[PDB]
Amino acid sequence: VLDLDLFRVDKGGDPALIRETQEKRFKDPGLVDQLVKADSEWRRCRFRADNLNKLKNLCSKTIGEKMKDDLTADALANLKVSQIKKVRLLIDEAILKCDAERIKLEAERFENLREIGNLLHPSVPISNDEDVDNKVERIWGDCTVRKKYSHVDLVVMVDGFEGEKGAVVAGSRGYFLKGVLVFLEQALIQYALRTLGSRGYIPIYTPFFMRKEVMQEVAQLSQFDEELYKVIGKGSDEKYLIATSEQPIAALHRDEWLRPEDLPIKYAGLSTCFRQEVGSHGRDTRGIFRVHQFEKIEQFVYSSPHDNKSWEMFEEMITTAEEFYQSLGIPYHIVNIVSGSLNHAASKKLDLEAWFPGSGAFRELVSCSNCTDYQARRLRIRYGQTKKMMDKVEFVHMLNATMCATTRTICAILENYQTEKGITVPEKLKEFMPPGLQELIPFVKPAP
Amino acid sequence: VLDLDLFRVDKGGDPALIRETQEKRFKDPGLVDQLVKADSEWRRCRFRADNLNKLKNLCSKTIGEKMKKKEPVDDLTADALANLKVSQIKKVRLLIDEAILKCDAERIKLEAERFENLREIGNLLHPSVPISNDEDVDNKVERIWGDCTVRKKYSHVDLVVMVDGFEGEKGAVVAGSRGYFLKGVLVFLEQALIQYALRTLGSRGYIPIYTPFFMRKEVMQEVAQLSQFDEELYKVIGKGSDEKYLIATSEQPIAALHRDEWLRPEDLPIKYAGLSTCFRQEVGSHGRDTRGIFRVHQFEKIEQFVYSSPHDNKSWEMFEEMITTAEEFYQSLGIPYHIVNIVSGSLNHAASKKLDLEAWFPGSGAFRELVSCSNCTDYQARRLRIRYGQTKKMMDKVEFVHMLNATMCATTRTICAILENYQTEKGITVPEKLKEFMPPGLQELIPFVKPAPIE
Amino acid sequence: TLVSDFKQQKLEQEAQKNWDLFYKRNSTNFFKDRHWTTREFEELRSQKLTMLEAGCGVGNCLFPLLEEDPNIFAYACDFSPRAIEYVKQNPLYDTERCKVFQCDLTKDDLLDHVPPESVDVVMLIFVLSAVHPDKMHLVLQNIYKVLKPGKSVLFRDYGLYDHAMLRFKASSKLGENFYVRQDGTRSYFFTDDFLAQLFMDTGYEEVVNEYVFRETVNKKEGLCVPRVFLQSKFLKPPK
RNA sequence: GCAGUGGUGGCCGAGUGGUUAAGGCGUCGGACUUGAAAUCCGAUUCGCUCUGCGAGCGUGGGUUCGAAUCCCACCCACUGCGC
RNA sequence: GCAGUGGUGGCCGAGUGGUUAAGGCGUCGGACAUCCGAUUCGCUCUGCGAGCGUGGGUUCGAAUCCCACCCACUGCGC
Ligand SMILES: Nc1ncnc2c1ncn2[C@@H]1O[C@H](CSCC[C@H](N)C(=O)O)[C@@H](O)[C@H]1O
Ligand SMILES: [Mg+2]
Ligand SMILES: [Mg+2]
Ligand SMILES: [Mg+2]
Ligand SMILES: [Mg+2]
Ligand SMILES: [Mg+2]
Ligand SMILES: [Mg+2]
Repeated sequence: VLDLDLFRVDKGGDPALIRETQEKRFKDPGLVDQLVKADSEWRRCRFRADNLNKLKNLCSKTIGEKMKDDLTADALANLKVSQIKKVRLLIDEAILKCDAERIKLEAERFENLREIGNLLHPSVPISNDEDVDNKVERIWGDCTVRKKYSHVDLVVMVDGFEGEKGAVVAGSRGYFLKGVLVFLEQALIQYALRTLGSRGYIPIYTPFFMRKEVMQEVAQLSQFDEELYKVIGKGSDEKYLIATSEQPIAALHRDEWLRPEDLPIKYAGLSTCFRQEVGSHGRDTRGIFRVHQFEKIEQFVYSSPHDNKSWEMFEEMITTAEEFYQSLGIPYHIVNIVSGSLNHAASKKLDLEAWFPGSGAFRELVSCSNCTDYQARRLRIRYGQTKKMMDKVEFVHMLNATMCATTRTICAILENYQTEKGITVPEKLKEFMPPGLQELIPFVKPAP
Repeated sequence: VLDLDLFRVDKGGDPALIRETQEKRFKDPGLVDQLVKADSEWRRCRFRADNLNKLKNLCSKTIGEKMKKKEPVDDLTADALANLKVSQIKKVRLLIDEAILKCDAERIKLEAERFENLREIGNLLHPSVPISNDEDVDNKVERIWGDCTVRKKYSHVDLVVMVDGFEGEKGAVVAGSRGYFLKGVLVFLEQALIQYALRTLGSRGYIPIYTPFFMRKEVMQEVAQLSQFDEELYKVIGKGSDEKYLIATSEQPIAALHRDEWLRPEDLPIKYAGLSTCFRQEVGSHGRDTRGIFRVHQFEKIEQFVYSSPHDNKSWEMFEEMITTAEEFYQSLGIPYHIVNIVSGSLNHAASKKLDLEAWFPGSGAFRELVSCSNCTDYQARRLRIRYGQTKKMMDKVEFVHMLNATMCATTRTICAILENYQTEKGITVPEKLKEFMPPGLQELIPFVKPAPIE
Repeated sequence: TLVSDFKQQKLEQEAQKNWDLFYKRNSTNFFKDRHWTTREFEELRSQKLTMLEAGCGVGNCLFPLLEEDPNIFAYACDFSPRAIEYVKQNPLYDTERCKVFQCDLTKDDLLDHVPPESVDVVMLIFVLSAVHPDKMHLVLQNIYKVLKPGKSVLFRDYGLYDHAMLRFKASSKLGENFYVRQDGTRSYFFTDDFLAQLFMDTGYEEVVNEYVFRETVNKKEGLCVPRVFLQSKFLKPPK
């Protein structure tokens, strides 16, 4: 959510920038005008409610002192108590009406405000078609070589995938992962966790469901219907399975005043993610590439909002991911996502798209995003530990970046390291593999 | 479920033995008598329904023949119907239809009743089970390993905080009662446990398998119990409605992996090392030392699962082998324990026998169950229709495989045991078998960085 | 251990049904004609020799020796109706040389179809092993009354420790030397002492009773195995 | 998540409104042959009061005297989309 | 899951039907290791309004009394 002072010309804001940003994101620029009218009506309503409450409190104080609507305290003391009770009834009716109006206005304003996106970084490519305007920033490796099989055949040739029985047990896209591919996924988790731990990240295993009252503050409405599973206990709770470990990690510091001294707070989230959308786009998107359930390792950073430090940390996060994939030998290019396909919180996003030689396509493996103070002010995570008198608080900056989604990274490893006799084990995962699987994952079945 | 022919006395059955077993389990006898009468009635109803179906078939065949020979226009016999015009045979077909419909209703009712009586009768008991209903008194201790009387300062409830690896209040804010964040050194320790357990089981010949966490209701009914499926399982709901249930253990999806199959007797001892996150809804606190990460809603578990031959006492040798695998695991981890044989009244319906490994918690002064090894024989395979051979014989009935399961390592509880048993005054000593899988710097000691919450 | 005692009762009461369904599923194609009969026994060699074939099957034991020697009248006994119908529908069948009839050799009596002390030779070729060990002397006595007081009875059947006995899994065992096949028919493996003391208890006299050894070899699977049949001849005392 | 085609027995695969669910392949047992076999004969979803009858062709239903064949829904695949 | 007591501000702690939510301890700033000021949200800001787990009720008036839920702790079930 944006600062409501950005929409108030009275304060040092102006809604013209917000309208031009709503245009850059190719969203509705008309939400800003509705928001401004709702906010300007709400300020009147709130002022009137405070004056009514003031009169009520003065009536109560007069009654209390005597027992032991232009009404001054002096003009009120010269009355009997029954008269004050009549006045209190009048005040109560007025307060009821005003509170109805104010609740309506608050709901309207917050409805128009949760659909306005963060300000954009001047580096974002302004466009709406992703396939042409996404700015490729740097290449690494050989992103043109092509090899025999795609991952959809390779996961079966090594006998590490059970799709039919998984769809019998769990349904569309359900899967069992078995044998050598469980060991490879565990090796990936170990290597990613050690890489991030050496950099100063704190590993954190999160809860897999979250209360709805908390999930609202970290997710959007689009996500709940479209992508979030709902968990039902006994007595019919309202919990949701997490779509990413960024959601619980964000709520780990909600309603806190962080000390500026400890602010580069970096966490390496480890969890299982649950998505509903698994829509397919050909054979090369089947297998374990788009599934409902997968393990993911995340980078989550809380940063100071000052001195451009947030953007330096953004560069550092994407560099950490890049080095992870260079040490694995996966060729990729870094892409600057266009402003049309950004979520509301993101002010800039970089995707790492790996080359798949058996599929002949670039596939997204890492997504790095800087949401600045969009979610910090919704969760009320404040930068300083002390507030100044007559000075609004500053919120921390929050950045998240995927380090390794294990299924997709396994697909990329299989497609990039396939030989005629099996899959070569990447040099950096050999120490985390069992003996017997430290040089080659052998083919044991034919390709379907 | 049990074999229905165990109750038919006209076959080689004997319901008296089922009554004795239902008494030894301290369950309700007379359920056997309700079952026997419902089954004996269902058999007559099935006979009658088959005969009505035969008459309807014969009417349709006669009608077809009359029509294809271009005809000009319930003690029934073949020749009897051959002397009627088509209209009369259709008149008869209407009576057949009415009778068939009422017989079908009666048969469906009898089937449902017999089944709801059958699903509440427990498996036969192994003769080694101690007959009792008092678990605290009659649970037989079989073996003891290590020193199970030593005492140490802190319980796991303090130790998980003194190492700064546990977030309970924020977890309960995020997920609710019992939610938790595991962080820092305890994530590395959990991962080390998973690596060590998977490597051990893989060297023994188990196939590591990562299961789905959502099971469909149609399949979960066949692997779970009434009480569990009622109050113990979370329900998942997507867009639509939603018949999915979060698994309470990896033994449930792995059981449904060879569902409705004819397994070759060669390769019959299939061993699976299941790895998943388990979601249990029942978390009751019996004191302080059961809080922390001991009883939680979500945790990772490594499971043993074996499909075995039903012949030559092979599943019982496999049972001993599985409990031995778990014992050697915890002996290499250096954790003291005793093995207990559970009493008749505490086994669930599928188990013929159950062994438990109960680890000694020196900081709590108690025994806590870490491993649970069960031999459920063919009680579940019959429900899932997992046949023992590939070919059905001419006359003999189909034989089913035996299915055994045993927890290898529940990560939270094993972490609690390791923390309580390896605490020193300066931190937690790392077990020698887990130092391979720990990061550098965490291979000798996990230091205390916070004070004890009790102090 | 052994087969359920309930199941063994079902096998005994369904012996005829099991043999009948055997002839239904296998027709006349399972067993092959026995041309070794005439050579094996010194009888049957080359006047009017009336013969009883107990357990005639679908032929396979009397049609060879009956088209060989043309002055033999034959009685045929079998408790399975299908076997009798197959014997009758055989083109080599003629009533002037054969008299087939159904007769359960344990329950029924032979005098209802053959005249007493008339038959001069009766053959028991792989028939007694299908009878329960406790109802065999019933068959011996049932055929004792139709044998001429100087005639004899010819017997070949399974013997102890034959390979077929060793192929049987343990789930196919009804008792000592007593097994059951997949189709329900049974197999008893005789010993010389058992058969001797079973024939002596019903009024016979032993002449020859000794094992016959062979082998079975399938070259393609390179299987060569030992076989142990027990051949014998018992004679009804003259006076 | 749409808007098309599909789903047969352990597997492959025929199937045409009146099957005996063909043919194979795999598996399993029985073998008594003197003219033994470098093979032959069979069995192979569920149910019942079993030499037979009933049910079953993804799962449920409908139309028809009759469906594995025609219709619908759902589920799961594959091909195109949305995401 | 039920049957007993509980839930105060960044922290801890007083708080009785009428508070400036007291005192401390942090922290920030200023003055020169002490002192002073500030240190939840809102507003048309030097003052008013709201907030004492979260919602409601009773009362002129509730942090205080009642109820529901949530989360704890103490016993039971399991
Ligand atoms: N108790 C009994 N009474 C009459 N026949 C019997 C019998 N027990 C078994 N049989 C018959 O004996 C036959 C054995 S098969 C052998 C048939 C014959 N010996 C031949 O050489 O071809 C079976 O067909 C069975 O029908
Ligand atoms: Mg098929
Ligand atoms: Mg066929
Ligand atoms: Mg159907
Ligand atoms: Mg406090
Ligand atoms: Mg104060
Ligand atoms: Mg309150």
